[PDB]
Amino acid sequence: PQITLWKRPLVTIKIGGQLKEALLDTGADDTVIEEMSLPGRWKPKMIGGIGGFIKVRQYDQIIIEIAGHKAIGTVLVGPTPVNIIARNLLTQIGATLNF
Amino acid sequence: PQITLWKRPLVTIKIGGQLKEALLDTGADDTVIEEMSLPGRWKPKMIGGIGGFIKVRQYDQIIIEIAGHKAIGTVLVGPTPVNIIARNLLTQIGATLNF
Ligand SMILES: O=C1N(Cc2ccc(CO)cc2)[C@H](Cc2ccccc2)[C@H](O)[C@@H](O)[C@@H](Cc2ccccc2)N1Cc1ccc(CO)cc1
Repeated sequence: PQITLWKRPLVTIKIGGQLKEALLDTGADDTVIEEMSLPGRWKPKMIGGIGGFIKVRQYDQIIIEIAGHKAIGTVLVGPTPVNIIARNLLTQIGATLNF
Repeated sequence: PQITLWKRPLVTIKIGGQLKEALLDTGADDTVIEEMSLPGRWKPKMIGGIGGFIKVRQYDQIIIEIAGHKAIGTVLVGPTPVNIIARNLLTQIGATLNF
């Protein structure tokens, strides 16, 4: 689809079989999700935002459906008010910005 | 243009006669710019992201030229580590997400 920005660009995602709401965010590099259980090992990762840096958990090759499109890639787990789908997965489902 | 997301969508802007680099971010509500002077009245505001909250000055009716596209609206000024062009001005320039 085409998504205007008068409202937050919120979509449904499916992960570990659960439907969740998420934000499409072109300012973030790697997807970040609220605490949940994910399979396999994780690795530490530093992410910087508006207030500074934080430590989160990095999981690789996680399967996720975004607005009905299939993606597999890195998901970070850490403290956020909402799930953030970032450039890493937005590129996999062919999203681009247009103006 | 059409902006792919293989890399940070960085664009050149002009604000208060100054040229700057800024990030186009569909995930933010309000535009945030690194400390600078702007004319007019302003009110205090707190904004919060990954890493915490920061104090900003909120200026209204500020004009910004974004990659050659003029736009007007609210600009938050404060110690952000990156300039962020948010939905309040992305809508004005007609930007959409497409996939
Ligand atoms: O920290 C924010 N990151 C940081 C960030 C960086 C890296 C990752 C994963 O790689 C994820 C998130 C982005 C903007 C930004 C880019 C570069 C440097 C600093 C900031 C994001 O793109 C924006 O959506 C919100 C995401 C956010 C939303 C709420 C709570 C936590 C996370 N922010 C915070 C923000 C809040 C208000 C406004 C003004 O409305 C602007 C920014």
